[PDB]
Amino acid sequence: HWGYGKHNGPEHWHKDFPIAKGERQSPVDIDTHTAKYDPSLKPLSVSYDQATSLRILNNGHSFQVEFDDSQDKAVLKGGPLDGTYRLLQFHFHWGSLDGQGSEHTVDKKKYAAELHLVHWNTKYGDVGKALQQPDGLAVLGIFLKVGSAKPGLQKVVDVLDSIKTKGKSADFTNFDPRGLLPESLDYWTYPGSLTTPPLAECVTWIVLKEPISVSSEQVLKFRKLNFNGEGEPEELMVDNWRPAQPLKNRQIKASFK
Ligand SMILES: COC(=O)c1cc(S(N)(=O)=O)c(SC2CCCCC2)cc1Cl
Ligand SMILES: [Zn+2]
Repeated sequence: HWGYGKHNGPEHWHKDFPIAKGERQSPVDIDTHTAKYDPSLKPLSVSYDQATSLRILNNGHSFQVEFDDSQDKAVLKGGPLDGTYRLLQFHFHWGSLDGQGSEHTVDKKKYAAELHLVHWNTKYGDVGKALQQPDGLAVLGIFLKVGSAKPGLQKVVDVLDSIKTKGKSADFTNFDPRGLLPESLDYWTYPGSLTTPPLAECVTWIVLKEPISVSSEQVLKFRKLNFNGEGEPEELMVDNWRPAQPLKNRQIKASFK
């Protein structure tokens, strides 16, 4: 029963998940002037050469490209991380209009959408155990702006009409997430949480500075998805983003400048 509407949206989540008002919630606004360059941070290692996408899916909140995470194929390491984090799935957050949609903001700027590639720390064995640890998950976040198309996104947009509705999936083998990355791996990082219930405070966030471009047609296909199942009053899947939360006692670190 939680979602993105007036009566079940982000302002209400704390009734079922009191950690919504915790000390390390996400997303946040990234004030770029205040983030400090940390010369001790390592370049991100994004090793996606052997990624096995299995499936794409309409979870009723967003859609997700899943991966086989039963072996170290697609992994994230370095940057702020200790150890190895296996890619589980990616999904997006986006707006009803191009001036909203991202979860993180940059100097209060909202982007049209935000891609999250979710990884879990292999030291904990499985994602359910990683959710219970302060360093269980690492989420790589990538902003999307509307301008030219992103050719590596097209295979995802073209299947969305087959998952219009919540609980639909389809094969999605051989999708290469390297196609969704911007040129630069410069990033901000801070300790936070899931941005959806249960809002567990288990995430090291790594937010890339460089957005990717997607076309207006591509994002229009995201906005044709539905939050409902096959069979209820139709409500378009838009504005499935949590606003920025209090930074509290946290420092955002920059990998550059
Ligand atoms: C609209 O947002 C979502 O649909 C969503 C958003 C998140 S986020 N923003 O990463 O907190 C997760 S993370 C989830 C992935 C499966 C393993 C446990 C954590 C999964 C989902 Cl499925
Ligand atoms: Zn997300």
